[PDB]
Amino acid sequence: NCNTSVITQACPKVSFEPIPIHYCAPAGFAILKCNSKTFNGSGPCTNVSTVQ
Amino acid sequence: QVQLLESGAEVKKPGSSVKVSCKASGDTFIRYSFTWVRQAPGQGLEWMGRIITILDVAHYAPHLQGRVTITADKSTSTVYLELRNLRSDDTAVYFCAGVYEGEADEGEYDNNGFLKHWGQGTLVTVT
Amino acid sequence: ELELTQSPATLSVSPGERATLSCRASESVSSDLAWYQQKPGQAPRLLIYGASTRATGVPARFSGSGSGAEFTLTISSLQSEDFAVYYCQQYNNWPPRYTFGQGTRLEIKR
Ligand SMILES: *[C@@H]1O[C@H](CO)[C@@H](O[C@@H]2O[C@H](CO)[C@@H](O)[C@H](O)[C@H]2NC(C)=O)[C@H](O)[C@H]1NC(C)=O
Ligand SMILES: *[C@@H]1O[C@H](CO)[C@@H](O[C@@H]2O[C@H](CO)[C@@H](O)[C@H](O)[C@H]2NC(C)=O)[C@H](O)[C@H]1NC(C)=O
Repeated sequence: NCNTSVITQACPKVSFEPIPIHYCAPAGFAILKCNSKTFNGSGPCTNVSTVQ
Repeated sequence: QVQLLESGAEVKKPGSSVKVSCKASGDTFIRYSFTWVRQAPGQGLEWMGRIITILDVAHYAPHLQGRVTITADKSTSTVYLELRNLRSDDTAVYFCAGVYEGEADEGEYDNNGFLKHWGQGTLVTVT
Repeated sequence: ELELTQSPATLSVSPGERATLSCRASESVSSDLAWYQQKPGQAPRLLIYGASTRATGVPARFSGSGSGAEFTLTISSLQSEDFAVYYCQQYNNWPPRYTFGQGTRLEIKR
């Protein structure tokens, strides 16, 4: 038996425009990046760099 | 284009319950919303609630919800009102109304708060 | 919640008169107000919605306007045909706790 749960909420309108968000590793971690211009969805990269 | 056909009159002993209904005709039931009102017997009107048929969702007036259920069965194009724990205070003419919505089927529902299509009125009293 | 007050309980009119039926809201609304005609034994026909827009089938005699909490329905060249109890309805609510005024009757004096 499935019963839809229905919630009524206020309906304000808001300005809505995506802002770039960067992700950063926490202390103890680092992010490796693949720098190949021809990179596949998976597999090895020979040009690899480290970023925070 | 929307016809509303009300159910007949009824009388119930206080503490009991009544269920009344409206049949929609000439249009697609799921296409648009319906509401219920209570017309007091020689007094003004009370909004009772609203039912959305595209979403099976309903809202009620704040002093009625412990007693009122508004539902619908789209397969018979019928809107239903059920009241429990009745009092003589609830003697009134009850009825449906509808408002055409912008193609709810396509998800272009307006949620209009005013009503255009009105039923005849069904008197419910107590005994 | 919302409450609406009709200023006249009964408006003093005569045929050809300009009816002026005001309605005061307990709180502000912008366009989400409508007017209806309750004739004895009849359905409360919709006249005006959106504060000023007339519904299809409504005579040109019926018009109105308002903002905030102050709205008026007027009837140009009032006919005996228009002697309905007029109700003011306010719906700028979500959840939709919609409300009604007490109703104004028109009466021809004599
Ligand atoms: C790996 O990719 C980086 C990123 O494109 C290459 O280095 C860049 O070379 C351009 C050339 O003008 C510079 O402007 C960038 O600032 C360089 N970036 C960095 C992080 O140094 C890099 O040479 C590539 N390495 C290999 C082995 O191919
Ligand atoms: C893109 O992905 C495919 C699928 O893994 C890679 O193909 C493999 O490449 C390795 C490289 O030595 C081979 O040993 C595997 O046998 C390959 N798999 C298959 C199914 O043939 C492909 O090389 C990737 N491309 C790049 C540019 O890395």
